Amino acid sequence: KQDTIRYNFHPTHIDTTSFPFEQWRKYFKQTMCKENHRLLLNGDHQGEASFRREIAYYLHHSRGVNCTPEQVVVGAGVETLLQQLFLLLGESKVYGIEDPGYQLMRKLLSHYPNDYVPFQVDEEGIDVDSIVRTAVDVVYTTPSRHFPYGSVLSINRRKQLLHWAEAHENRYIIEDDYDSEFRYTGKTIPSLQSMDVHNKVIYLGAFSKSLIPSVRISYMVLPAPLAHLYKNKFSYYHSTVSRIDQQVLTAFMKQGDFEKHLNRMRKIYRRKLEKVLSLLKRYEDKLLIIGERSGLHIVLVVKNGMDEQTLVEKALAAKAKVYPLSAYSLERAIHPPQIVLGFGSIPEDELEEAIATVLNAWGF
Amino acid sequence: ELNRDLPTPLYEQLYAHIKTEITEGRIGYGTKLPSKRKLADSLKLSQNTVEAAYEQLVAEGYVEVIPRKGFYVQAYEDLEYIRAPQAPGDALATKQDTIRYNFHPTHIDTTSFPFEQWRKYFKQTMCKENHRLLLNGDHQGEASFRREIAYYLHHSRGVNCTPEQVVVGAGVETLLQQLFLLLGESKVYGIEDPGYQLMRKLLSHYPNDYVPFQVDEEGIDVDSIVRTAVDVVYTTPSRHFPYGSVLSINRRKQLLHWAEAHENRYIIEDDYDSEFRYTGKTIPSLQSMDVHNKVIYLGAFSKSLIPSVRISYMVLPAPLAHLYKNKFSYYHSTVSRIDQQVLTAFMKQGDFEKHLNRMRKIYRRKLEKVLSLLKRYEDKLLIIGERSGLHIVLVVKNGMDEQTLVEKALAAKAKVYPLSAYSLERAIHPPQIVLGFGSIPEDELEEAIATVLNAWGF
DNA sequence: CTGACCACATTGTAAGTGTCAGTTTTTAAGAAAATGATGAGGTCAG
DNA sequence: CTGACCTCATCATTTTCTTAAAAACTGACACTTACAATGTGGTCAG
Repeated sequence: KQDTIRYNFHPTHIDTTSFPFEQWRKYFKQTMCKENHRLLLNGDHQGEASFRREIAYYLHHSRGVNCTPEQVVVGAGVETLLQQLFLLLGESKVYGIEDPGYQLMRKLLSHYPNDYVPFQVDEEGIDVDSIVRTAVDVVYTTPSRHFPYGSVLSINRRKQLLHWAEAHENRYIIEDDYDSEFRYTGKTIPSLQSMDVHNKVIYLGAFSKSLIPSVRISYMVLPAPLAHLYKNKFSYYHSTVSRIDQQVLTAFMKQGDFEKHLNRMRKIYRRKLEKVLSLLKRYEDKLLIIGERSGLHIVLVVKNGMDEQTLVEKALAAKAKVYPLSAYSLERAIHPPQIVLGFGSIPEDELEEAIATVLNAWGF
Repeated sequence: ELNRDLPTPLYEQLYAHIKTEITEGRIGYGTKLPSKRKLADSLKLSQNTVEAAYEQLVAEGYVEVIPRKGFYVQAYEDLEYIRAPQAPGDALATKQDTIRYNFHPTHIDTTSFPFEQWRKYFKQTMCKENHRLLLNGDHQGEASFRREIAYYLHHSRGVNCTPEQVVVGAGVETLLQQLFLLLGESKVYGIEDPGYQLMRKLLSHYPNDYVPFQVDEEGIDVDSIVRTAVDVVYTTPSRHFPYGSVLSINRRKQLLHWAEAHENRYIIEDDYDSEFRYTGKTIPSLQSMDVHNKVIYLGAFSKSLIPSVRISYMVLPAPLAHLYKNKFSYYHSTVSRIDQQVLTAFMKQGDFEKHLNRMRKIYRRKLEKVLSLLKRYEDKLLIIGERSGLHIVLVVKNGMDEQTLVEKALAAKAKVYPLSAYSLERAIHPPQIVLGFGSIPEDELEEAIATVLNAWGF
């Protein structure tokens, strides 16, 4: 991504002034001491055993995942967590991507021999019959929340996809959490793995939109057949999460000091959501709003007569960074140029003027 | 039906009792779900309790709303199948648990690292006005970090490279796969054998091919590579694992000309261990001689500074770096921005040089002490390449094969490292055993050597 | 009897301990604000 | 014409939240000492 002049909007951003520096510093200055000389040398390759038992307990008590600790595996970034899966499965597969989606599996297949099968996505979710008619083997879905429109899978389509997977032994399912645990009224839904008693789906979650983008931890769980294969085939690599950054989070989330950050962050964001919605409700004549209320971003559609190209350059001409939707979807978009905006990285006390200047830039 | 006074509120109970009626089939599809006002009186609860018992189910999709009519069920009979697949695994791992006396050649001394300077440097970085450092910036490392590395190597190792080329990454393996994908799958790679078990095993996945070679006291079979059709080669110039062999300079002109002969050839130079020669500084870096952009530099901060910070660097020549930037504009780095902005100051104020000096002197002292205790028994034990390195190679001339010797180390709770693992060909009739000491401090060398030597009956 | 060889003594820093003065963690208390549950209402079609 | 979906408050309770005091910390200094390089001074070999 890019640096900003004045203000920018980005879904992957976050508002960071609210993060407790000091409750991190205390754990750090506890963790690496003179008595602790063994941590300097290289540890295990899947993360330290405590950092996995604790993730097991956390996910069981927050998302319904019933995973015995030794399955889960750590990784760094997100994409570097994926490759090891690609070469693990093989190169005789074709992966199912939502055509509007998070443009990741597109760029991680441009460098491997496989190719991808696009799909259309409706206001309820992804298709479930288009996969059935085609012979795709792996699909990359967002059961908890659909980037960037916000649709949520019902029970019917989820049960159809799971029964589809159970049809034969040659296909696998990717779950991508994105921005869950931020669902306000409830906790969204018992996560998709919970419904499975067939050990046929993998879990993929992150620590980089809820805690910190730049500390670079992620984690997946593997079912009984795939975890053993991965371990037995990949013992000779080395873990990529620093062993000093495992014990800090083991304390930071072992004594109950992560939930007290999540609960605070929910509010931190809800008020901003309501303030921006209140500011926009005056402007309902033209700048329509699409999307169920959750997460960190909204998609505004502009029914003015201006085009996406001159719109974006006019926005950036007066030191305002706008983010057009042309890139996120493979096909050409509709006549009203959809625009995705995120509010996370903007300062709270400047929404009221930043949004106003943005709306001023194009037309009053 | 009593769910008051529970720590569990009434929302996720009534919303949980509708689940039974819809999923278990007591309420059919399309049936009229009673509206709230009839229900609110029915259960004695107010509307705002049962309201959110339902307003959740619209998102989960168990029911659907009609704007002026009651909520209606839209949830088919679920296809519940009960079959529990389970698969066992071999789960290979070659490392033993917490037991005394580890002699692994990778370990670096742990107790002597300046914890306190580390913490002091850390405290000044992650602070209140230092936000903008929890989100991601540039993907190719801190700009200050690149400039600092470029100035460090240019005056400490003879490297001539500008920062714009330099690359930072995570370890070595993840620093190598971005190179395999960068070059292609039509190449064949030249390795050393016996040697380091990384590039041989790491290519058990990719289509590419590898050519085993052999190592003399001069170095690698440069003429053999000349009389072959390999394209990009892996060598360890300034020191050679694990014999301490050093590449002769004339062979270095030969290898430079070998690479220069054909345009598509490139040379991997991996000087993992540097500035750790006990005497006379160390040989200058190979790429200082090359003038026409045919060599890439690979090195890391992971035996010098700390084993577990997982950081490395890598230099690219201008045509290859340009192409790497064009084709990799979307990846993001794997080194925490905080670690980068900490180490930039940590080496901006010169403390790393002091650490180098202290550990260098510590390790020399350990090696002369070990040699002076090692030297008295020489009827059966001999050493190669003593002058430099963090490890020794110990040949055992007892009249019996090496497997029992290796296992007897773990019989008495000692960790030993036979060279058979690093060696493809088995031409070792007198066993070669390599020993490391770097993790064990000075005061324990005596007892460790005594017990391990007694283990073999000495 | 001189250039060579062999020969210790001066020297300029890293390594150890005490003071102090400054920001600096740890702990108990009073106070604020949000949550779930009750209750009184709100508008609007067919 | 019932019936339907829906906007305000004040509650009991608790899990966040700003405050003031006393104890642990760590910085620039005082030096003082060890460590190990270099210049030096003794005789040696035709």
